[PDB]
Amino acid sequence: RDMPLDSDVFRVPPGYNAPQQVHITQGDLVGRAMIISWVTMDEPGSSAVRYWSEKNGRKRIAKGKMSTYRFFNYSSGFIHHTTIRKLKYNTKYYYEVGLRNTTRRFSFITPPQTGLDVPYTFGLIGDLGQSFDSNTTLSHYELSPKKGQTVLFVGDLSYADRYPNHDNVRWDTWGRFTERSVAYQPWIWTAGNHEIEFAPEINETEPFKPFSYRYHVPYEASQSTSPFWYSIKRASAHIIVLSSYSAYGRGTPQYTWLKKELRKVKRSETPWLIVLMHSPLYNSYNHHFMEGEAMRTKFEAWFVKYKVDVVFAGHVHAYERSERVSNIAYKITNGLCTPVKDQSAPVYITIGDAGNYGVIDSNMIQPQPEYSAFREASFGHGMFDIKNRTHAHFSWNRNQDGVAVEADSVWFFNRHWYPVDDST
Amino acid sequence: RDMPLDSDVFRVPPGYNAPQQVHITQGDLVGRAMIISWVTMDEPGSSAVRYWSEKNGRKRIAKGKMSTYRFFNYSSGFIHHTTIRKLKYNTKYYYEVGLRNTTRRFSFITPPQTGLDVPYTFGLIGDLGQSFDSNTTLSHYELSPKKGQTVLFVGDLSYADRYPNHDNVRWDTWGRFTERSVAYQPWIWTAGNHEIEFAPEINETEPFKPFSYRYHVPYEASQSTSPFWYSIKRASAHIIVLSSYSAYGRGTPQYTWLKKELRKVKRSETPWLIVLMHSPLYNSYNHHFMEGEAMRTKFEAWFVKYKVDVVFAGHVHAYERSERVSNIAYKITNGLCTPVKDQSAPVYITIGDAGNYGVIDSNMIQPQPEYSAFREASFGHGMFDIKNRTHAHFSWNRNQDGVAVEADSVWFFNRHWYPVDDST
Ligand SMILES: *[C@@H]1O[C@H](CO)[C@@H](O)[C@H](O)[C@H]1NC(C)=O
Ligand SMILES: *[C@@H]1O[C@H](CO)[C@@H](O)[C@H](O)[C@H]1NC(C)=O
Ligand SMILES: *[C@@H]1O[C@H](CO)[C@@H](O)[C@H](O)[C@H]1NC(C)=O
Ligand SMILES: *[C@@H]1O[C@H](CO)[C@@H](O)[C@H](O)[C@H]1NC(C)=O
Ligand SMILES: *[C@@H]1O[C@H](CO)[C@@H](O)[C@H](O)[C@H]1NC(C)=O
Ligand SMILES: *[C@@H]1O[C@H](CO)[C@@H](O)[C@H](O)[C@H]1NC(C)=O
Ligand SMILES: *[C@H]1O[C@H](CO)[C@@H](O)[C@H](O)[C@H]1NC(C)=O
Ligand SMILES: *[C@H]1O[C@H](CO)[C@@H](O)[C@H](O)[C@H]1NC(C)=O
Ligand SMILES: [F-]
Ligand SMILES: [F-]
Ligand SMILES: [Fe+3]
Ligand SMILES: [Fe+3]
Ligand code: NA
Ligand code: NA
Ligand code: NA
Ligand code: NA
Ligand code: NA
Ligand code: NA
Ligand SMILES: [Zn+2]
Ligand SMILES: [Zn+2]
Repeated sequence: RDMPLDSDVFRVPPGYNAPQQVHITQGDLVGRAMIISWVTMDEPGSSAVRYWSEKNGRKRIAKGKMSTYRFFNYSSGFIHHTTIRKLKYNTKYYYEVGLRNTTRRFSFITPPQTGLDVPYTFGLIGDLGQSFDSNTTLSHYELSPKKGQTVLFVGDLSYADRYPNHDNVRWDTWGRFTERSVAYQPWIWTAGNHEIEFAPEINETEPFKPFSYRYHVPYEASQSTSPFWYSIKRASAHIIVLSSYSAYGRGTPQYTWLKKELRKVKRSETPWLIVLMHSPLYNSYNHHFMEGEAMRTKFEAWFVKYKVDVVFAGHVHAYERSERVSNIAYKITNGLCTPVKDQSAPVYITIGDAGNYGVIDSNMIQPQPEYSAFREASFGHGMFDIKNRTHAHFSWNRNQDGVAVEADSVWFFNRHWYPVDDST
Repeated sequence: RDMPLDSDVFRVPPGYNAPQQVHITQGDLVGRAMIISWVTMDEPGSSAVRYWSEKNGRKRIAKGKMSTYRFFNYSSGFIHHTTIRKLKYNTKYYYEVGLRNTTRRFSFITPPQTGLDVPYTFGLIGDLGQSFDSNTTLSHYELSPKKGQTVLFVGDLSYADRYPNHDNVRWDTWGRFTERSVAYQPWIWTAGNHEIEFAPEINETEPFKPFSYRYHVPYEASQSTSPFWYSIKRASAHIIVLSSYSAYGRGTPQYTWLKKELRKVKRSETPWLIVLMHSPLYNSYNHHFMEGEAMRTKFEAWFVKYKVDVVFAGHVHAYERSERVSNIAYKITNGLCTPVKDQSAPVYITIGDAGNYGVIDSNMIQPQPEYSAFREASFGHGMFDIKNRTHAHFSWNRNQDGVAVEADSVWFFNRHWYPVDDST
């Protein structure tokens, strides 16, 4: 089901050393920066990025860094990463890449300054891959009636690791394919199990190697010491990104960072507290059932204590929306091991149904558990539309439907500013 | 309670560039190799080690590597690691270090070839530290009527991380302190939370940095890609070392390694399957209560399926021995969350009461849970004395009793060669 190499979506842009696989993401904590990334295949080229606003058309230049890597018998092209800083809020900018030779121009609109009642619409995509279904999902995100301004990617990008020797060529195709979206609006990356790429058989033992080279994140901005876990603030949301396949035992770097980070969250500045992770803590599907238990025992109580609004995960190739529940009262022998309704707990949503390599997870645990509000084995994507400090409307759009149809939609009542029961 | 710097046990060996902090560990998979480690403070010196059999007085030389590191404003002396290989079984060997200038001689006895009924006695020490209690525990072990032939260290070594800026000098003192034992018999290293040393405040973001530089392990011998988890075979035991503070999520390096390692175990060759980890999966004490839950969800079922004989851990500053139980039938809503008797399960023992910095954990969950067979808050060490392929004798010696007293002692009946109920 994977799209052939000659497909139009994997078309290489014309012109000598023409920049390709162009993508961007927030480059600082508050939204005044952006990391611009792209690859050149003919030669190193320049890492300089020329930019300017639509209004204050003063053209400026930012220098970046170039790098390369090798996997098996695969050798990458020239990967460029450049950060544009001190940008003005809510203003459109134009940026050009490939100044040395063939130049290409794109644009993006910085988010508005963070604040209590700042509206913003987040796209939710997980386990995209590069199958025909992946193309449909992405198209639906773009043609969505509601204008998505940033994508929160829950993990599992290209699925190159399914090819022989993980044929990283499939990483480059994925970059050209998603360019039509990521180059114009930021995607906040989460690391999934397909990015680990631990392959001892072929002497490739550095976890997340290809992914980490191709996709950078502003982790130092939140005092994290690893790109696999970090935080950013955008508009009225505080987004926390975690790594399911990194150490999370007590005292470990990720564990320690998260504990301190939850303490720095200010619901007065960013009322919507969102958490991303690849593997779902709540999942009633057969596939990967209970794989989220470990991390759950570790962080669930914290999510409840700090009343996180939502937790988005992927991994399971389907869709699921839980009720607000918790299972934090277990003590080995007290028998309290059943999830109970907890209005202080976040809703857990799994949206790893963007397409992957074309397979869907339909085998579900039966009967549907009480903690599971809604579930369905269809390809699709989601949208978290923040209206204000009290309301956020989440909707799920299926690939079999019209780009404007919402097979499932719910209103989120902020755990901090609107303590009302938003159950369905 | 930590012993003062001028303590006799921290004395520095005389002579220019005299080798100090000498220690050894198995250097291969089966026991025909040994890693010799030591530090020189006055100058780099030579990494060559001269060794010879007590029988075959032929003196040979093994070349090694030297390294150094810095923590904060601390600069280490010169660290040497040299592996002596192709040794003969069950034979006494003499080795000398510091050949360049001041030389020091020591010895060790290679274990006998691996076999079904090969007897061997392993000492168990966890969370030693360097307080006076630490000195007492080490004394008892050296004076044990039953001589220990190899120590299985279950994590938390020097506790230097408790000093300002983790004053790494406390790593050097611990090195001299433990020498009187580790330089003659190998100690099998397990990494605990005090080795993590994650200190972002002073730009020390590399987990296990000091520990990984000072203590090496033959991790590649078992095809592991990290020194924090590995396996070795000694006599009639197959030992698996795990990292409580490394990633263990499905698909991670450690997770994958263990899954395959277990498949390579051969009970027809090494009948005793022993697992070491720092954080206990079963712990009825208040301190660190339920910290091992995450790893348990991940590996408990594997331990039961492969019928591990024993699992040793530390972390809790006390002693505990559990019944053979398993808590692997939980499915979120089926209500099966109570540990039950399971003869396929290993016994879980907490033995992190070697002394640490002089504090003991006496507060425990009341009443004592069914899964807990024996628990007591006293400083001490354990002894796992393997007799045959079918019998092994474990004993716990407290620091307040005579060196040959056994406050707790039980016979272990091999899960593969003598599966009889050994409850207490
Ligand atoms: C890597 O090896 C495969 C076959 O093992 C081969 O088809 C492929 O072309 C090699 N990669 C390159 C581009 O050298
Ligand atoms: C492409 O750009 C590089 C930038 O240094 C330059 O050296 C090279 O001459 C250019 N190629 C041509 C001749 O078009
Ligand atoms: C992918 O979808 C886009 C937009 O709908 C379309 O233009 C393109 O032809 C599709 N490519 C493939 C290979 O289906
Ligand atoms: C937030 O927006 C919703 C519209 O979706 C509206 O009904 C609600 O009254 C607003 N709440 C506040 C705090 O103004
Ligand atoms: C290291 O720095 C500390 C202050 O943080 C100071 O008290 C100590 O004397 C210094 N020691 C060394 C090794 O210079
Ligand atoms: C000490 O040994 C080193 C290592 O070979 C040598 O370079 C140096 O000259 C020696 N000095 C003394 C005091 O023996
Ligand atoms: C502890 O170690 C041995 C115990 O036999 C003894 O020789 C030594 O003096 C003691 N050291 C300290 C400082 O307690
Ligand atoms: C080993 O010794 C124990 C106790 O002496 C005995 O009960 C057991 O049967 C023996 N096992 C073998 C295989 O010799
Ligand atoms: F997946
Ligand atoms: F500890
Ligand atoms: Fe996936
Ligand atoms: Fe300890
Ligand atoms: Na799978
Ligand atoms: Na699977
Ligand atoms: Na998968
Ligand atoms: Na504590
Ligand atoms: Na503590
Ligand atoms: Na501790
Ligand atoms: Zn996944
Ligand atoms: Zn510990």
